[PDB]
Amino acid sequence: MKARELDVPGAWEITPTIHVDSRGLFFEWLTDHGFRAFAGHSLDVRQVNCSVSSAGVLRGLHFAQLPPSQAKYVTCVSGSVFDVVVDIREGSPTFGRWDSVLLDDQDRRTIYVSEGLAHGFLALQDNSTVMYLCSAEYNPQREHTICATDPTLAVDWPLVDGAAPSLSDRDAAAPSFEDVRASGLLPRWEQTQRFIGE
Amino acid sequence: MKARELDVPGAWEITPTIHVDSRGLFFEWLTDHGFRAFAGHSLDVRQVNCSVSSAGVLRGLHFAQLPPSQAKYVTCVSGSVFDVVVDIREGSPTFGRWDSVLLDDQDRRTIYVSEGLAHGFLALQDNSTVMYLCSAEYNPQREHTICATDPTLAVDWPLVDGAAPSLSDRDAAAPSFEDVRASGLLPRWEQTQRFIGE
Ligand SMILES: Cc1cn([C@H]2C[C@H](O)[C@@H](COP(=O)(O)OP(=O)(O)O[C@H]3O[C@@H](C)[C@H](O)[C@@H](O)[C@H]3O)O2)c(=O)[nH]c1=O
Ligand SMILES: Cc1cn([C@H]2C[C@H](O)[C@@H](COP(=O)(O)OP(=O)(O)O[C@H]3O[C@@H](C)[C@H](O)[C@@H](O)[C@H]3O)O2)c(=O)[nH]c1=O
Repeated sequence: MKARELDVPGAWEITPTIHVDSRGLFFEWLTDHGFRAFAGHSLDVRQVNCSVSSAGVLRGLHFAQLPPSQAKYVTCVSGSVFDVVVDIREGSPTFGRWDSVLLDDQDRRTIYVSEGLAHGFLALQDNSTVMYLCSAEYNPQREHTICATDPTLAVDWPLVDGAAPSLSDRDAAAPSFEDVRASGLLPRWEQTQRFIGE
Repeated sequence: MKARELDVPGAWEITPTIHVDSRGLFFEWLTDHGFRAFAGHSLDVRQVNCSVSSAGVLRGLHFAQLPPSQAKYVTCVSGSVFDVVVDIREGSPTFGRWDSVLLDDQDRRTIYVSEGLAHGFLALQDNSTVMYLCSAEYNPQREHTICATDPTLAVDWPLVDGAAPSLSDRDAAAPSFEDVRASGLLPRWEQTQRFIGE
């Protein structure tokens, strides 16, 4: 496996070694040794989630308050999604910036999203299945949303086909980035570095 | 999430709570609290593997020498597979017996296979994708095979079109159950008992 840090520090694109034969294929999606090699610690898998989405569905932008927040190791096992990470860590040299990766069933790449980042994706095909390992169990009181189409964040969603994305009631009602900043819920860059440092 | 122990003790069929909405669906595949509730301890996820198989491909029968062997939390995220667990624990009250779970992208069930059991599946459709969480990283020295079509184990594989299974060179060369019994590589029942007890 190869791991490339994104333009948003603390997020990485992972490339698997896919072993192909006449039967189909095989890959190691995560290994403890492989994960430690880029992250500097083991991933404490406390939950694993799965979602299936039709074309044009946008889920996000989601984060978990620090501490302990929720790191996510995310991949697409059918179809394809345009996946985005946003630096919402107040004080970060890259605060308010975002990066993206294409997660699909062809190249079978992965994004690791460390603690205190925001994350979302737009499904590009019907029946796009996403699985993700989580560093913390579901905590709906500590998990929050930011409007995925926030004009300050200005995420360049490749809308299908420029048509508005289809959102949950939750995500459609998501507050502006401005409002989330006023709430005090965003993690601090210093806090997040210290936390991962420990 | 509901767990039903199979006729082979130490293997469970897990049924998800599937949350359907306008977008598609979401489910919590593993939670720490849910896993502990049936297994009695937390799953130490040290590796996660993915395979994709064409119809009639059989992968198995596979096991890992105890200790620590390798527990597996297995699900099918596209297509469908007939998944089998075999009690290979010498001294077990159910030694030599097997049970099965239908893993597919419809009911989205999971089988948990504890340490010291054998496991395999037969793919029932093309593009069938199986993902499994592992309690131990790949150990080629301590991972072993048993012929999937062994006459004593007599596993009733629902052969696709009645045709012979498509096997890897490793699985096609797998020794008979007899040979494995003589080898000393099988775990003992009370050995698995105290290992999982601890
Ligand atoms: C996130 C989550 C949702 N649910 C349930 C509640 C709802 O009935 C259903 C859908 O919930 P939603 O919050 O709308 O799921 P979603 O698929 O929009 O949320 C996910 O989006 C990703 C982009 C983020 O990276 C994830 O952290 C997560 O927030 O799933 C859980 O049971 N456990 C969970 O951990
Ligand atoms: C199991 C495993 C295999 N491999 C390698 C060896 C091969 O090049 C390629 C495919 O290996 P195979 O042994 O043919 O994979 P397989 O899909 O036949 O093996 C799997 O079958 C399941 C039924 C068992 O429960 C698992 O424990 C595992 O053994 O991947 C790994 O690299 N890591 C692993 O953890």
